[PDB]
Amino acid sequence: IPGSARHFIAPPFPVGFWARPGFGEGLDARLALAHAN
Amino acid sequence: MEVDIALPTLSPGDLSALQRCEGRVVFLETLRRHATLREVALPCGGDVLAAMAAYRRRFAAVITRVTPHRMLATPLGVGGRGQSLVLQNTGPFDLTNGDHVCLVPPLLGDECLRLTSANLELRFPMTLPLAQARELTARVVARAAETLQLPPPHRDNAEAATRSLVLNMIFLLNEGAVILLSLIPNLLTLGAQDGYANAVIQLGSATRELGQLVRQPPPPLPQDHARRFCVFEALEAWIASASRLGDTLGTRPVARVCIFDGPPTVPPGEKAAVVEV
Amino acid sequence: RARLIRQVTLADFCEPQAERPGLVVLALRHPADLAGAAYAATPPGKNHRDLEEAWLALDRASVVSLNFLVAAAENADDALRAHVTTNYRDRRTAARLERFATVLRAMIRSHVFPHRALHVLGGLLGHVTQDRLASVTCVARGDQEAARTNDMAARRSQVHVPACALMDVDRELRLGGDDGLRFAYLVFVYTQRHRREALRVHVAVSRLPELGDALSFLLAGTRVDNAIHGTDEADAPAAPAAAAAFPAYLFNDPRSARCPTGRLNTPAAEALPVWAPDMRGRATRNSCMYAAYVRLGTVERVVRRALPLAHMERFTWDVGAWEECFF
Repeated sequence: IPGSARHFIAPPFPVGFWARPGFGEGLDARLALAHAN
Repeated sequence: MEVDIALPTLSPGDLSALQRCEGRVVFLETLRRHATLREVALPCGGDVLAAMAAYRRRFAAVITRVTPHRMLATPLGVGGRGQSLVLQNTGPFDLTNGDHVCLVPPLLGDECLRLTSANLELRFPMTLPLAQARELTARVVARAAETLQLPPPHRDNAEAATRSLVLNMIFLLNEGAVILLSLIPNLLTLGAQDGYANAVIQLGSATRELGQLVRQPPPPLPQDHARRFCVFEALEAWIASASRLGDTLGTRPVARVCIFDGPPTVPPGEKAAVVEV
Repeated sequence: RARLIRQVTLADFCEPQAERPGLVVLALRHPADLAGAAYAATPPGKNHRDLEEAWLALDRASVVSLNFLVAAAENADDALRAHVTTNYRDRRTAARLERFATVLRAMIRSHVFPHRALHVLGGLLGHVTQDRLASVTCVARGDQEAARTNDMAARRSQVHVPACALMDVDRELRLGGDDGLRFAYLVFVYTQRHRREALRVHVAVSRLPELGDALSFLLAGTRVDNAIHGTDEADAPAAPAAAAAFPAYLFNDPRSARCPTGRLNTPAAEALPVWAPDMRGRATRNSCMYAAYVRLGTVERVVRRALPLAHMERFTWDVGAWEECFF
């Protein structure tokens, strides 16, 4: 409450509308070596 | 300073009755020199607790003269501590010499001066000796604490009173309070060896019923007990808190009564001199 | 008429030639008993001789002008610091102000609060000074301008308060009220976080005869962040034992184990339930202390006008007792 302290800024839209994180990169590292070979 | 309460026009009937209110006290809100009757006006009976709460936010003022037009008054305590004056005892009790007085809101209602012309009413509070105003405040607060010649409460502000009580009762528990609590049996065993000590511990003391039910081990030694001693500041906190406990719930004493010539005891509905403190 | 006080003293903190008359002065306790009472008063875990050192670092001198004290706090507008520094004649003054700041910050840390170290006198009006030795004279009751100063330019005076610290309440709380005769309160604001703490001063006027809830709401953030960080450095034990739950079901039990008085040493009374109320490290009252105030008198008006100042109006000196504000 007091102290002119900082606040945790929450997602503006409801919680349901910000995606679960992920990582999509179909570039596979191993088979790339096999094709370059 | 002397407040000038101005009056509107009145029917010749109720002015004569108002003239007999020469010693009752009112409750202004602002302390200007000029003021009008409509300002100081309390609604009809109800909420003894809320009214008692609304007596510490405003300050009092007794009146001395009622002309057909204006109304003299006296700001009770703002700068005076020896200003002698007179006020009529409007309480159900008597007030002997020397004992202080306190303002308490009325009881049961039905004690209200109603003015037809102004269409308003006034509720002059009664004056009780401190020693019984404390007990009445205690009774009203205890009854208010049960909804978690008697009017029922409202639960609107009764919670505020219970809060004010539980705050002071919680802040009494300290690390030396447990030490002092440890000797309850070691105190009972003293209360049965002497008469006076026995009389100091009442019958419904709610702690004699503890020294027979519960056993407690010796308390753990404090963090760095060798440097400071806890029981003493515990007791100092208790003294300071109990000195101003009733004030926090009821009302502070406003004047002590003293008479030089007249007989000491003054019956109700009789004007008696007083000095203010 | 009004009655006065004269106290010969050292030109350490209140310097009656540097300021003109009409400003409140305070009386400072003898520091020996403060240093002593610390030894038993500082809480567990903290230091128990740091006030000793803080005082020894500032070496009778008895009075202190509010104009000087307000500078050695958190809240202050730097104009008044500059005034006190460059307008006081005295040697080594800024250093002394720094040391005094450290003193007060030690005082709150050691739970001997400065409100128990500074009684308040009236507003000074006169003084005769030798070389570094003064005799100030202040009112004590009655209204200020019943006095008679030996200025001969303005015989009477007024009361001057640094406008940087004057916090009004009614217009602040928006009571919708109308300014008549208002009280005057000098209030202190403590804050307790170990090695990171300070003191805030204010001068409050209002019609409120009982501050209480008014400050409790005004200083809400201070009380909040003071109740939780205040018990720090105190070793609390592990999770409280279930035996700590004070049994209530057993009061109006018709059938229960019972024991009359006079057989309580070690008889066959082993059957009573055990209850160990164990309170070690929780928030005590001195832990939740955040403010303290004291009534000063009654006031008509406040006008602001010049360094910024605040001239009182018909101040009537009526000093009261101190008060705690913890709940």
